Amino acid sequence: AETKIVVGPQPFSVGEEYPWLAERDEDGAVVTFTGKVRNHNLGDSVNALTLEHYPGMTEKALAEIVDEARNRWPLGRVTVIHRIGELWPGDEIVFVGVTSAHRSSAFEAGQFIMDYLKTRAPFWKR
Amino acid sequence: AETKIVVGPQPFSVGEEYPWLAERDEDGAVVTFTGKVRNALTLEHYPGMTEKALAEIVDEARNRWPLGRVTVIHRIGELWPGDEIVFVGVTSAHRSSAFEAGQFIMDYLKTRAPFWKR
Ligand code: NA
Repeated sequence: AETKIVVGPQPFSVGEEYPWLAERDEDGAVVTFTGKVRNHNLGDSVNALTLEHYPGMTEKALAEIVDEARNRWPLGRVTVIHRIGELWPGDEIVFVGVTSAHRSSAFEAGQFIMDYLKTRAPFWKR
Repeated sequence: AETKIVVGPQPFSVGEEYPWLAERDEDGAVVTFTGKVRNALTLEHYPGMTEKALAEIVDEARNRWPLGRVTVIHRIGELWPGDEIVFVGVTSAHRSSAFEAGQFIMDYLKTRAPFWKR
């Protein structure tokens, strides 16, 4: 069961990520989450969200969240992508994909990974 | 917000369905589920009534959670291992809303919807 972890400034495309994620026949249940910049992430009028990461450490922390999810649920392929840089309301900034034999596992793991990425993975906002 | 409901034998592509599901800025959280076939399973449905039933299950979801766009697609006909047979796409501005609604639609679609094996 492969894991893909990428962090960078470029737009990602779910259509380009999904086929790898869902490739394996034994991965019968496929869950994705895409998170975009909200208008509440700003709240005032529109200036940009600027996100920075810590090269190496951010990806490590993401890797460790996925490992932890794999200790709790029987997961197949997992992808975690996080965009950084200057971002605006409506931009796709995070993608988590998880597979499993059971849908419950995929749903619960997908949520676990997002929850922990939001509270543990080191990013700096401004 | 709009609801897309499709039932038919044709393959779907998540990459083709996703941009519509995810178009609106207010729809800042996008959850999808895809179920695959785990010889030739033939899946049948109740023409008319199952589409109506999918529409009803989504409407009930909208009563419980603040959703934006939603897509439910289910395949019928001949199907083989590894074929993607069901796609449920739910959006919200809020993660727990979209995850709970996605799960609610799937549960009711695996225990109550009128699809069956021939
Ligand atoms: Na967008």
